[PDB]
Amino acid sequence: PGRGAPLAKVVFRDPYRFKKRTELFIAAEGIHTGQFVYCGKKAQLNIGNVLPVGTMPEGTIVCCLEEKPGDRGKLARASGNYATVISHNPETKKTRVKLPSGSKKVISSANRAVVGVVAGGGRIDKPILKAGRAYHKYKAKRNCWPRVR
Amino acid sequence: KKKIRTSPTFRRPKTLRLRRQPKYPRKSAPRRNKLDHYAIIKFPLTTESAMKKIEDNNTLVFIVDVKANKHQIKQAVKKLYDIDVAKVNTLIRPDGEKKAYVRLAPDYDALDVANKIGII
Amino acid sequence: VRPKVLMRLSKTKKHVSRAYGGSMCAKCVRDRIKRAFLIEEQKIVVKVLKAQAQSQK
Amino acid sequence: KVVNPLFEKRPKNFGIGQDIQPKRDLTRFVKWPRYIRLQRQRAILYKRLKVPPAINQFTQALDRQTATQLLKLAHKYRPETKQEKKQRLLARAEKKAAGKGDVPTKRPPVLRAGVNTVTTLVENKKAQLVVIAHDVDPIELVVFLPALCRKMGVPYCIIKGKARLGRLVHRKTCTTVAFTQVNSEDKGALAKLVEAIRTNYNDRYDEIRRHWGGNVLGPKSVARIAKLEKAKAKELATKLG
RNA sequence: CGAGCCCCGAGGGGCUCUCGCUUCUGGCGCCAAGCGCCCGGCCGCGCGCCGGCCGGGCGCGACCCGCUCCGGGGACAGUGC
RNA sequence: GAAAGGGAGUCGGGUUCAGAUCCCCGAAUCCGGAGUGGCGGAGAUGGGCGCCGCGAGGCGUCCAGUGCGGUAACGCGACCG
Ligand SMILES: [Mg+2]
Ligand SMILES: [Mg+2]
Ligand SMILES: [Mg+2]
Ligand SMILES: [Mg+2]
Repeated sequence: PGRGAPLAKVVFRDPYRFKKRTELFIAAEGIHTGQFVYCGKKAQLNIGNVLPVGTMPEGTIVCCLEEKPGDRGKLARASGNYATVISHNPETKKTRVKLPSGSKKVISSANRAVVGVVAGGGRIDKPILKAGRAYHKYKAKRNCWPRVR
Repeated sequence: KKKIRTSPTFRRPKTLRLRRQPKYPRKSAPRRNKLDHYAIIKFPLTTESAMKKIEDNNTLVFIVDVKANKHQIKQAVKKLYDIDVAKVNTLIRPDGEKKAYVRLAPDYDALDVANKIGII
Repeated sequence: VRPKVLMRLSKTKKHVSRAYGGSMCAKCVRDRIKRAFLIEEQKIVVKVLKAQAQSQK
Repeated sequence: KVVNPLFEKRPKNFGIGQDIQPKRDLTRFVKWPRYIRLQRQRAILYKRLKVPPAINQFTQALDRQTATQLLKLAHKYRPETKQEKKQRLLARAEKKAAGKGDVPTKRPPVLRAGVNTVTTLVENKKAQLVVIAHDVDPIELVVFLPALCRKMGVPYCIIKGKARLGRLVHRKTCTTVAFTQVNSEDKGALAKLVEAIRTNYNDRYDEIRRHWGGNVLGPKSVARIAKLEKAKAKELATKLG
């Protein structure tokens, strides 16, 4: 509730103790239940995999990009949005990417991201058509909607 | 070659806690039980409803201390009337007192128990 | 029944005489048996394949 | 030959994504308590920063052998404890009752302790040797003592541990001890120790005054710098010749 | 294992990615197998590393060393006047 | 932090001037306890070989025995952990 992007509940194995770790990835469009996703440096280029930007080619596009090397995803999280890996330089370990706003950002090559575009498509294409539909939209978000000039 | 830390968390080590061994009791003597059985049972009720309970339900009606529970009422009646009781029902009256309906064992007669108490 | 009623039911009333009985369905139990066996067979196949492939320097 | 065929090796490989990792040593990766972190970081800071020579001189402690001979000598002059002081006082009282009298009987030489007592002895040039602990935590009580001893001409040495000096004086901790006059049978051993200590400390005070300490980077930083230097050196070697 | 980097006598050290075990399946995966070294009790060859049976401990398995947990900034930011 | 959310398990009849799913009568039910183990039932009590014995059946020895049925869905009173 409150976001247009579907969430993906993904279960991993704990590498250090006998337990199952459940994550709440942002669903890249095209992923389905029962699909294996792979996260790490040696993961392959497939929709839903998480791997550092520095290991990705010069034109790939990504879904849940890290602003800093080590936090979780921060960029291109809203539905339908994506970032593009423009360029690299192996020295200084930097990668230039294009954000959904069109701005250009230099980030560390160790920042991870999900391959693909986030699901939720062109949600803004449909006209809302109704003050009631807008009311139900913002009731799940916050108290901001009926806006007095 | 054996001391190892297999967890990345430092927990506070367990240190033994001695039990108190005071050099003097803080109170010289234990305070006596103010809620003895004479304090628990104040006086029996002798109203028409109480007499009906005595002669019909084999039940003695008492006015008891508000802080006494069913177990204490049962033991108090058992001690200071030398009778066996089946059960105790308890209410608190609108005037603030506590009223106990004590149903006696079948082999005990509430009528002649009330006679020897003196509430006929 | 309601969850706290299961405490006073006998064991038989709360499960089925089968592996994962009372926790997993028969169809998906069969699927898991077949999946386990076939994946272990595939592991054997790839092990044999690399063992015969390493024969040449 | 009689081995049970049912026995077999069951090796687990600990590769990524395979069988879970064994419980190995993680001491380097422990979330330590704040006081442990603070003391370790203080130790690291004392190597990062440029330590002035007045503080760095206390890192020059006596070697283990020389410290052993010094403490072995100093054990013969430990201050008398409470029990044996009581015994000596009772003996003096009994002797005065019958029948000698005053009888000072040559109050023996003793090891003088305490920074104030040692400082006064050094200022009066009465001390023959001064021993200073290297780990006085409020390090202002003894920072002047090397310089003062050098100026007044009394030999001074720095020894590891104030706890050892405390055990010498039957206490927990002593900053400094002082050798005043000593018995004749130990004069030679004291002379040998004084000669060695004067060679090691007083005679090279001029560059003790200038030997700054610390200013050492971490092993990771040093390794990274050395890697860069080797990276440029491997191509400079091919450039030359 | 590896391309074999380069000496090659075809050995092999200085020299590079590897100083890696997991990608066709909506399974499973922890609380060590194995090896080595010891310490007890038992009956007992009754000549000692010695016959075998019931327990216990350590090490390798799971390399060594090290000074900041790891990463990102950094004498800027920030804070005080 | 809820007498409207979650939350095991009480119903029928009678009875007072005024109380009842609370009292009385009669039928149940939940939770907790049983250390000295309350009674049963289950586990669990079968085969092989030597013998005796007319047969049946008894003696000795050895070996099993942490239940059973249905192709299956699942079932049976328990069914070590
Ligand atoms: Mg408006
Ligand atoms: Mg009540
Ligand atoms: Mg509460
Ligand atoms: Mg009413």
